[PDB]
Amino acid sequence: MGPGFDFAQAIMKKNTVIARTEKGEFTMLGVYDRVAVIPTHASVGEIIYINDVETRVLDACALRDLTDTNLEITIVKLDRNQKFRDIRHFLPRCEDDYNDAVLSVHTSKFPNMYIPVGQVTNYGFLNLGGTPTHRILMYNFPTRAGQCGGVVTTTGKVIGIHVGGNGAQGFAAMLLHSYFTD
Repeated sequence: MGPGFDFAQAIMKKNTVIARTEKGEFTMLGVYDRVAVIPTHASVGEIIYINDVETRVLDACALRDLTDTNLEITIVKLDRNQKFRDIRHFLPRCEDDYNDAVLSVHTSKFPNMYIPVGQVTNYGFLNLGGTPTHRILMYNFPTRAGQCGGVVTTTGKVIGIHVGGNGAQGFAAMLLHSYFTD
């Protein structure tokens, strides 16, 4: 509808795949080469389905900060025959608050979904399904099951991936440029 949805559409059309694990279907952001992200609660194994293609997982790393606290972000390298468009120049370098964010999801269940979630708070600490988690973004939209892995953008920046909610609020793990230096 506006420049917010335009930026979000540009990311979804070129930089997402449908990831399937034994824990279900997830929106999965491709960042560069064969490197993508997914919520840690997807429990990525040795094999994953990517757009329904059986894919060997070359590497998978569950990120924690230097306080040894969960970040809820898994970085996956896929044995895929095609590279992603490099979108690392769209990642923020520092933790921050934002205005006018969109949350975008693409699964079997929720194809081409875009939600204007509005203002995003640098929330910080969250007890997420009982796990102490850091670097959480918070937005006041009643997000639901099927949206985890959903991409959070502002015009010009990819800022996080949806990892849960409490029925009033939704929660995203921050993406930072320093996660994807090669």
